Amino acid sequence: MKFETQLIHGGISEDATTGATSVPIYMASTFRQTKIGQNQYEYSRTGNPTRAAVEALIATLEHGSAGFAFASGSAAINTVFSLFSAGDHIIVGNDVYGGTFRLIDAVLKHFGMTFTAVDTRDLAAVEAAITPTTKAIYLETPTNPLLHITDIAAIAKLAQAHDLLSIIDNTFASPYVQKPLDLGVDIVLHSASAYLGGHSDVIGGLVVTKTPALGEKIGYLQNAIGSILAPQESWLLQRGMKTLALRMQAHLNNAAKIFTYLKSHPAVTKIYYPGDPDNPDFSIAKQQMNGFGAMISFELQPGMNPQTFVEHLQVITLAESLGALESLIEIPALMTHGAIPRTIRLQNGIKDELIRLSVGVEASDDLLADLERGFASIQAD
Amino acid sequence: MKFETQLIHGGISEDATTGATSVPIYMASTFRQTKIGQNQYEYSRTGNPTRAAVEALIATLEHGSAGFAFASGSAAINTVFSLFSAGDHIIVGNDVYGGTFRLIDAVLKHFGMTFTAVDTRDLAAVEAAITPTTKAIYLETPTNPLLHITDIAAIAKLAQAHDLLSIIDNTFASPYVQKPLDLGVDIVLHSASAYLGGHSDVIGGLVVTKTPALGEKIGYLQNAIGSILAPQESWLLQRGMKTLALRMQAHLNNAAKIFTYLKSHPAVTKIYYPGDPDNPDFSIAKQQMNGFGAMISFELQPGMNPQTFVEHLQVITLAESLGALESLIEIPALMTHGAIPRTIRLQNGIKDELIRLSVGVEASDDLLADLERGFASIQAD
Amino acid sequence: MKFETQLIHGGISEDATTGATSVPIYMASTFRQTKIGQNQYEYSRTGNPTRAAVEALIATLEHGSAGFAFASGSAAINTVFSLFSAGDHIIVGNDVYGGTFRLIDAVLKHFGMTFTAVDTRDLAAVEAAITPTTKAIYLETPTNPLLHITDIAAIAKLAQAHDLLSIIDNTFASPYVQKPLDLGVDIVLHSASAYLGGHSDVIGGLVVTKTPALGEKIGYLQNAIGSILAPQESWLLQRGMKTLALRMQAHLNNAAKIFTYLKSHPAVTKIYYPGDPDNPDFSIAKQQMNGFGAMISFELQPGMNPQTFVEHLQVITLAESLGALESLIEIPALMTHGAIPRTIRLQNGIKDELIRLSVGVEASDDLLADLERGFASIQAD
Amino acid sequence: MKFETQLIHGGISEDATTGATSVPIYMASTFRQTKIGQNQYEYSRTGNPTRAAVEALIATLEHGSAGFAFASGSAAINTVFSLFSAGDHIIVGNDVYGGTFRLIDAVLKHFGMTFTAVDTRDLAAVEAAITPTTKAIYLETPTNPLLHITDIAAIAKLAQAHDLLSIIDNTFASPYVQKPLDLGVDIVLHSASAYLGGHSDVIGGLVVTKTPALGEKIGYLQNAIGSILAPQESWLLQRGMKTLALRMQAHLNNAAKIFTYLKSHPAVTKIYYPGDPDNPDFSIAKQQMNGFGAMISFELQPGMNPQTFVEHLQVITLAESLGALESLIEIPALMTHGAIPRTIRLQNGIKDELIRLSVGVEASDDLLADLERGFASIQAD
Ligand SMILES: Cc1ncc(COP(=O)(O)O)c(/C=N/[C@@H](CO)C(=O)O)c1O
Ligand SMILES: Cc1ncc(COP(=O)(O)O)c(/C=N/[C@@H](CO)C(=O)O)c1O
Ligand SMILES: Cc1ncc(COP(=O)(O)O)c(/C=N/[C@@H](CO)C(=O)O)c1O
Ligand SMILES: Cc1ncc(COP(=O)(O)O)c(/C=N/[C@@H](CO)C(=O)O)c1O
Repeated sequence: MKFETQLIHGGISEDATTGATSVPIYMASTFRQTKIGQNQYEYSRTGNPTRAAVEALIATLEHGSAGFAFASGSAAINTVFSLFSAGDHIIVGNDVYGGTFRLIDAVLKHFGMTFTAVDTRDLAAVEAAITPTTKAIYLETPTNPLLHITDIAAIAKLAQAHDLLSIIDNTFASPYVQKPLDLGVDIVLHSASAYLGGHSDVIGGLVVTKTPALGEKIGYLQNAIGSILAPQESWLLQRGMKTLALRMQAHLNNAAKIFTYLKSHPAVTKIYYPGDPDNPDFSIAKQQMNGFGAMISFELQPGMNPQTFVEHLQVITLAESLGALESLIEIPALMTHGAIPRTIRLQNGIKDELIRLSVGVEASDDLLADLERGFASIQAD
Repeated sequence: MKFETQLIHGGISEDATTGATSVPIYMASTFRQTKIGQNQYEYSRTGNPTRAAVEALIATLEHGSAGFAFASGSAAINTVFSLFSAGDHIIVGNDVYGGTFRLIDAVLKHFGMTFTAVDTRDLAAVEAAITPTTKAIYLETPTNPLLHITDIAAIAKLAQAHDLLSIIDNTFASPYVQKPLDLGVDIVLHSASAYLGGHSDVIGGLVVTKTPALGEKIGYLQNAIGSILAPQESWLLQRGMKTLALRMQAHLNNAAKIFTYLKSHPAVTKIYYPGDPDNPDFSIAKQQMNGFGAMISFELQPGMNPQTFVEHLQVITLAESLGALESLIEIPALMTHGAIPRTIRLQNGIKDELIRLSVGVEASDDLLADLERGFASIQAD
Repeated sequence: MKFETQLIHGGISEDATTGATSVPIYMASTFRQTKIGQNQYEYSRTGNPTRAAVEALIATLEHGSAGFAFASGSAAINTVFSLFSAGDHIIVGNDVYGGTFRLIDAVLKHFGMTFTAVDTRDLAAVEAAITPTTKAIYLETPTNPLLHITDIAAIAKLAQAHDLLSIIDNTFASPYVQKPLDLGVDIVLHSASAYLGGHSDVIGGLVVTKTPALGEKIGYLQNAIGSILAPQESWLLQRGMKTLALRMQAHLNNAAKIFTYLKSHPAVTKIYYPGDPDNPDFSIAKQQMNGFGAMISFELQPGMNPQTFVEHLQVITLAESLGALESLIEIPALMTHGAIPRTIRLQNGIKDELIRLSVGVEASDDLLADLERGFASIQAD
Repeated sequence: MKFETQLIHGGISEDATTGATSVPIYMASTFRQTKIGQNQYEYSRTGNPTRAAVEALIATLEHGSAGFAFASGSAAINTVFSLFSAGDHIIVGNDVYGGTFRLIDAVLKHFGMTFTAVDTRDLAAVEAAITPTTKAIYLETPTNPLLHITDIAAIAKLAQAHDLLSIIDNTFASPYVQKPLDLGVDIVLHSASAYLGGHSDVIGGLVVTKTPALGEKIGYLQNAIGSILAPQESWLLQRGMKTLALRMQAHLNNAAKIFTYLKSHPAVTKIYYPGDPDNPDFSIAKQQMNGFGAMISFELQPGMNPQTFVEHLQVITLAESLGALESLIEIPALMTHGAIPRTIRLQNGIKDELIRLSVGVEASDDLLADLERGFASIQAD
């Protein structure tokens, strides 16, 4: 079936017993067994029909064999790194979500894991960073918040040639835009809190593995650590995923128009956007991404107050998060990336004045009218 | 106010703005800020009114400074142990939940943490286990499934004398029965999937710390690892907790009667129960526990089949989990503790014939009649 | 099985397919049919597993044939009265909930139904009100808010002798106190928003009938009018219902003490309470009720301001509704019964000075202490 | 703001106090009052923040003054008809949903209301039916299931000239397609179970009045009869509504392709579709509808078994209901319209073999392949 049909009917989308057109929400913590060990479900944390349903869906969408739903994107990441042990070495991208930087520095390094940050746009630099004790490569593409694009297929071949896990954080793209397991990657994960839920009303994470052997290891850690996605939220997450494609098209059309409009403003000095033809990422972006994503970051002229700008928007919402129906806007350095020290932020290209815009699905004319309220307030229209 | 009043009115139990006699379920993933950094709430994972309310309530019930709600009891444990680093040594009780055994051996030991199992009923053995790298003592009391009682106040003073964190799993008792923070312990935690929820319909974990400094450390890990309790399920947990005292009184009266009845039966060779006066635990049980719990384990004569016994009950339910309104029953070696290898199980007192019974709140007469069906099926009435 | 056991296991309390210890929440609106006319469920309004479970349970608890769940007690009453046609005449008790009065006067009378209000304590006056076009007798017992007791068995015999439907609103008592169908009544109904839900967090109605024929007519109207209880709230209602006996014991015990205490206060001139032995209803109360309920109304000395009294309570909550874990208090003339005109209020016994107290399950000591802050604020303790 | 922007941000879409980007779910049945009569909310049936939010939203979308949410479409209709009295006469269309027919015949006629069914496409017949006791005109447009289009503006002018209420069931269109209040109508109502919820997972109804005087009457009846939409489902409805415009566009695009495809199949003898240019309703549809709807009904050649056809579809689901993300199909005479007697069905144009297809948003190639499987099974490809 085609992708839009899989959103509506893929995974488990029905209750086989009743024919119900929605997967029932199994709040039950436990399950009566008639003879020990022959039940399909035993304990809600270990598995239950509602969570299994959204888990089957994301596996279908990402073209993986197994999916796993977690209480948050961060918990999904924490579980995946629980594959590694003291003395393992990991290669990480140098533009990541501030919370992933926090997990690495404040938790995983205490467990004896060691990390080297690399610009994964430079595959020479990636291969140079590989050591005999290296075990995996972890990167987001496009990145949070600079939207750097990494050649996934190239990273995956590099990874295969050295017996490394390749791990792609696919949050920003979504399986509608990018299916990294189709490019050789071992593990893909999402913060479902963004596009996959899409309604600004659910926190969760998703992991999909290509092979069943790696699925058995993730599933074992999922049950062992217990950072599971609750049944109500699993159900809400699936419901929102059903409109993923319809939402994404609106998202992407609106972003294309926002980019063009942002470039028509002299108040804007720099724009980060995978669809910029001047951007040297642009060719690998058009090859591996179905569209250019709905994130855009930009700087204003050095005299211009970003706080003043974002605080004078009226449709666009000043908030953390992204991928919601409503446009969200943020200053990474004061908000989602405050967890990264300022000196490190600035070495890796996150200026204190950078603005991150998650383009919603509102009417584009209303969005542009709103953005000009922001330019007007810094004398820049 | 008194405990029962606190269940209904404590923590946050009301919406201040409207007067709503229930805390609203905040499904929102994010919050509009009017200025950056002035919001009370910024991102659902970091905090939201709904999860905050149940966190406040368990903190009041346990007489602590701060509460923290997690996707499950296992996720609470995993977060607590992320306080520690590679090379840290931890003393654990030798009778723990099978999954806590699982997490320690399969995950925590890969992070460079080391562990020594000890009968925490023998305080000299505990002190003998303390090494220069030791960082904490972790134990359940009563234990799962043998219901061994440990002198909490003694363990705390031992831990304080050597700069250790004392961590008590209070799942089997609940704050109605046992308030470890009142006996000097540093951290108390729960699988909320038992008595606190009480209705067999929610998976969750709760952690309470005495001091605000330890609270800031748990809170930071909770946000950084992200195994939060979702909003809907936090609300459901708080709702169940409101009837904790009424449920607990009923649980406890049925368990008293179940204990008397199981001793009148010659088919039962051994009974594990804190209210047993033949138990050497009995004196400490009576001193630190308000009631003897509603868990009971027992063995049948070596001829008799426990699998047959449990499969012939019709009110008591054969399943995992405990602490629900419905009586639950289980064979640990085939179920909740099959994650511990057989050699270590029998070395530590868990025979394969052992039956664990979670005494519910049904009419006691309907419960004894049901147990008589199981005895009759192995010719032993 | 005994009542407490039925609460936990009666009606439908588990999912037969998986063994889930909770009935799953079927959010689906519709159900795939394989062959037309062969599905168990077709459309969620007509029926679904979640609502069916709570309907089955209340039917067990009330000793009836069929249960029906509505969006509120008002909607339940509206559907029951849709049994009747223009020209039909109904005898009603003269102390009914203000909203039942409003339905009758504002809606049902426009449908050509006619009504005589009668003190159903006086059976001779009930018989004198029976007319050639009379079809039914409808009353609450105990009444809202004067807690008048009517002889249920006698009213049924009277109704049977003239081919009338007898309808008892059982909200204040609950099946724990009073099972009207056991006394010959044709239809029993509840505002489940009170004791049955128990947690101040669900709006709902319930109807149970004795015979299947009357059940077919109520069910037909339920589906035709469509005032159904949604699945989420059906599941929440059933979960509340499981603790009904535990909660009721507590409610009843506190209300006993509250009554004793309110008689010791000279500021209280009059007390309405079915457990009052100076009450002429007391004997029939003791014969048809299992406990005297947990409502109490009372008046202060004419100088004393009831608004002052209730506004100075700190544990008792000033609000509408009743039957919650937490104590609620209210002034009917100003609140739940302001829908009745003041002249009709006074002729039927509801003074503007009247205070109605819904006794919760807080510790009785904290409740008596709270009540004396009320008395203190009008200089009367 | 534009329609697509109002979906995301109109009505009440935020929590004012916390800035939550989703309206909180107020499960509370009641609200503490500080001084009597000064609360914004007093009782959840009478109103609560969550239901108020979706009520504001639908009022904005339909360009009306006030919105009202009910437990189902049928309950919304039942409440609107409680505006009328015994002796009142109502004019109805002759093609209505089977349940509206049932409500009229089995309930409202018992209340002394009288009805005359009329082809509302024939304005002369409408005028001919107006009597001195007539008070309203009620019709769906498009109708269920023949999709008959009525000139709404003309019907409103007719009703204005005789001081009648015009009531339009707008379920099949959705406010994205059709806004009857902009054409002079007094009341618009929906079964929100269709396109508004959009996800096959909510039952509810909506009513919107143009004037505030009519709003006060509807609101008074809503509270008095109590057929409210519960808080959980109110919130789900609103979340579904947020994607209404994105879903509708996909709906309508698929329906145009399905219509073309069905017209090229000789097995199809008659098609009912508002966008058929040979349909005499085409011009009025083009003029008053923003698109032709996503419903299609059709008949096959007299030899061909419609049951065989629909039972061989694999993406299209045989089930009641409509307006869902997934395609639904149905045979009205055996299903949604079985409540109308067969003789009356055939008099008014519903043949026993009519098929009613609710076009979903699956990929159109997958839908066309699926329809082929149905035609193949009747030897008609
Ligand atoms: C690329 C990526 N991976 C993982 C996560 C973490 O996932 P949860 O938020 O725990 O669900 C995030 C979160 N980022 C949001 C929230 O701060 C934001 O930047 O605004 C992310 O952007
Ligand atoms: C003393 C203790 N601590 C932690 C946990 C782990 O808590 P979650 O299940 O993750 O909520 C449990 C679980 N025990 C149940 C579950 O199988 C059981 O044994 O039947 C426990 O008993
Ligand atoms: C004896 C009785 N029957 C029916 C109803 C109507 O029940 P819903 O509220 O529609 O569920 C009520 C409600 N009374 C509450 C609420 O005002 C109260 O008096 O405080 C009632 O007390
Ligand atoms: C034009 C119209 N108005 C009102 C209703 C009644 O609305 P609820 O179902 O009570 O929400 C319906 C329902 N019809 C659906 C379900 O049978 C169907 O035909 O498949 C309707 O189609």
